[PDB]
Amino acid sequence: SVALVPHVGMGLETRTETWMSSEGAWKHAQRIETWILRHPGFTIMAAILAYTIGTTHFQRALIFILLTAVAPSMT
Amino acid sequence: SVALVPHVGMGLETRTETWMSSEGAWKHAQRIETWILRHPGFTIMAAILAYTIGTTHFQRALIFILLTAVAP
Amino acid sequence: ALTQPASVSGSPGQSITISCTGTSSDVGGFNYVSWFQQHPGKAPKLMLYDVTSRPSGVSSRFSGSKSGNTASLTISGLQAEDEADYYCSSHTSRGTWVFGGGTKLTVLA
Amino acid sequence: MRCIGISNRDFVEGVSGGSWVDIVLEHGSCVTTMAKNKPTLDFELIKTEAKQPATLRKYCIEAKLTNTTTDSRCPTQGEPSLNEEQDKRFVCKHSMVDRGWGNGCGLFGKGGIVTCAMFTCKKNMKGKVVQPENLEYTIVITPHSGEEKHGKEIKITPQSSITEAELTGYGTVTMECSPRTGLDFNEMVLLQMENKAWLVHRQWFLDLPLPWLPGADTQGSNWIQKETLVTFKNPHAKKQDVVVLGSQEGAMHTALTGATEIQMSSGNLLFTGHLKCRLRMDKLQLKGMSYSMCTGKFKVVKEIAETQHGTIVIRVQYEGDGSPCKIPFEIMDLEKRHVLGRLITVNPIVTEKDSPVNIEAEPPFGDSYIIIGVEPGQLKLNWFKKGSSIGQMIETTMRGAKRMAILGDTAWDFGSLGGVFTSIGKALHQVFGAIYGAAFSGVSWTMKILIGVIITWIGMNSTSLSVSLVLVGVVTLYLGVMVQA
Amino acid sequence: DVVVLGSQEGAMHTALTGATEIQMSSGNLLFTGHLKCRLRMDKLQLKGM
Repeated sequence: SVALVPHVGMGLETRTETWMSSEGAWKHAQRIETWILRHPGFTIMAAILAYTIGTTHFQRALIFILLTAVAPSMT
Repeated sequence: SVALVPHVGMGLETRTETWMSSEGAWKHAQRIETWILRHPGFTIMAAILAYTIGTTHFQRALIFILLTAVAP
Repeated sequence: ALTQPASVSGSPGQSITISCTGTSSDVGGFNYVSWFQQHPGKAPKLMLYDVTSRPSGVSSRFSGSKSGNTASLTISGLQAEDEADYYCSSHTSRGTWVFGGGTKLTVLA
Repeated sequence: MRCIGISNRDFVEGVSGGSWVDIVLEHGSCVTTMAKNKPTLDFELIKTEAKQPATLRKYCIEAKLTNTTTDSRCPTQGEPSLNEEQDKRFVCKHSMVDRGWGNGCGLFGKGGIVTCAMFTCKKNMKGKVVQPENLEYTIVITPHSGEEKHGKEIKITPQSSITEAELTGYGTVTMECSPRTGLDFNEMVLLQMENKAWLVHRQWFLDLPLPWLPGADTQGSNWIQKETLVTFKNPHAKKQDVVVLGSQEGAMHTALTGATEIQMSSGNLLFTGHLKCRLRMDKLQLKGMSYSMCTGKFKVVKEIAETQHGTIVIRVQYEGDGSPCKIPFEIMDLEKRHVLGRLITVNPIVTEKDSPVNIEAEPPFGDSYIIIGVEPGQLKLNWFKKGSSIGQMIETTMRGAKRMAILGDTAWDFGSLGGVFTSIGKALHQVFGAIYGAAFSGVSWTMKILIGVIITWIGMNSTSLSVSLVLVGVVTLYLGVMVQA
Repeated sequence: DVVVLGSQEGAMHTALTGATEIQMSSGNLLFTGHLKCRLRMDKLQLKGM
């Protein structure tokens, strides 16, 4: 719905506080961390996948983070 | 919000159709495609970054797709 | 509405055919073709539903068949008690029900 | 006959030594059973009923705020406190506000501020939990009698899952179920809105970001985490105000994408889920299986009909004498050499001379001929079957694969006869499904296709490990494409 | 069967996270934004000089 397309970071921010500054900066961190703590098996599988495709440590961590971010967002 | 945490993929689906089955099947793809069309600069930057970071074409494409998907 | 002859008469012990005609949405498309007998001063009673089949407790004299947009009722061996009002009913496509104009059956003395 | 016309029709063949066959029933679907010398029966799960619902918690979706209060403090004097701050009906927040001489205070700096407003909820949604023993299962048992309340309705309870149905003329059929393993309502909750209801996972229901009450609360003042439904603003860091968020019922509806809608208007009516039941057909009989032939003629009253499953349904009428008598029905070829088909409605019988009878048959692919009666006046029909044996086999294998995907380990019990191979397959797929559920719990389908692509590529580029990986990848891709959500 | 979805005002509020709160119930009033200005202090003079 409209909640999946919030008006975030479109270049209209000003000095005045916006509608959902404080906790709107973080509903990401909370919902992704809750998803991680609720479905650890997917996090483990993403860890093996990152170790497999990734050749250097940096790209391994990058792939792992992107997969972990997609997992709740794609839902 | 609740719309960010849908009751999807929890292993309870049966033969009868779910609530938002047909409409919700491709809505994420539609919004991602619209965001890609309306924000081309980030897509180009993500393609460049995926080209630089990876070592093989497969992970170039993989990083591109992941970066594109996460951004919305 | 449903179009059918107002009155049909025949000799007793004979075979007669009466037809009910509607449109494609109710008669020509569905098998919801049923016939009801209305005695004078008495409640209607079904003599035939699903014209290919017959109800229980109804004599096999009554037979129904559908030819395209027209549904026909055939009675073999006309008798005195058959003189009653007969109605053709169809469940239309739109979910409602349509009835015929009512037919009076006359048996010659 | 009640299963005629439903695209979710399934067939089970053969019986074991004990005349027992495991079968599985789903809402909206039904199965047809037949054996060598047993009547053909139809099994359909029509109703799931829960008698005793228990309210777990109430989630508020519209709220109103009144009695807004504000208290301010000069800088370096801590934060102000109000007696409604403990009163947890009043949501409160502390911010910081510029203070100075123009604000009536002798110092300049970051001044404390606090605002509280009474939290009143207009309407809310209820989450009802039901113990497994309070479930009622309704099963209709209609045999292929050929008749134009035809079947028998039986009820299954978790505490008493042993039952049998007395079929008029067929004897008695014993059907014992095991609802403890069908759906685990111990981890399920029946979410109920103003007029619509959904069956969602209990754990996903508990952690919803809404104000909530204990299920037994009645007065309505024990709301937890009201901050998720109200917001505070500091547009210029000079005064904070609190306003309510909008109605979340649309947001909640968007949040139930993968939920299954149920009915809770006139009781806990559930039209979802499956049921693995144990069928015993020791004491079934055939109506009048000793009568002789119908030597008379016949006439078709309703012509050939093709279902979605390759079978034919015929209503025919008898006009000869000797009723009741057996109906001569058999699928022969043109020159009458070899039997080509089999009768789904085993032993067609004429109960009454003027009563039409419905007959079912499964013709082979290609030219098929229906033989009715005997000379003179024998009827021969000319229906042709569109398809091929390979096409039927491949459609069967997709149906079996999708059934496996959507039933998990219970799919091996659809037509299990107690064989050792069936048990081994059930155990292997059970452990594999346990691993899969512990792996891909709460993940979207498109992500499943992405994962399947990843492991397929890995297996292609990396030999036993390679083949195992590509098999896992293709299975995951099939699961993702076949799953609705 | 067709059923109407719920109220989207809460979803809209969750979608307006980055928007700026403005009041226009009684006339369009805004309390945000910036204004570049060229200040000319040519004719100013010290009071009580």
